[PDB]
Amino acid sequence: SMEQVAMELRLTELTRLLRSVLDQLQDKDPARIFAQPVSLKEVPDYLDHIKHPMDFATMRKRLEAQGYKNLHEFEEDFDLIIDNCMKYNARDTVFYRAAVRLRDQGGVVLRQARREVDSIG
Repeated sequence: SMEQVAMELRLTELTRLLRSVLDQLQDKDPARIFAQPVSLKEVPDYLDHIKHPMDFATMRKRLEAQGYKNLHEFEEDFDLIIDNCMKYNARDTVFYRAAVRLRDQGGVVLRQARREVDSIG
């Protein structure tokens, strides 16, 4: 149908906007601490601690499959990156501190994304 096409164009455009959001959030991680999944070879107990692992490469795979229906779903995944790190790692670690800085800097980007998503519809 024409409607299904219109819906598909909306999703494509959301995916375009979320791709730009993802690039901007990932720039706030210049150390690449959150770029890839925590390695289960190197942290073999990780899944005993963290039940829903997340990272920027995994978000990118979902994004490019158009697997984010709305900004809320995308934000859920970004929040998992941060919250998983802040539980697994102690406060006095470069990893925890990186997550705090990513959260703080990401807030600004996500604030405007929400306005853009609502605005453009």
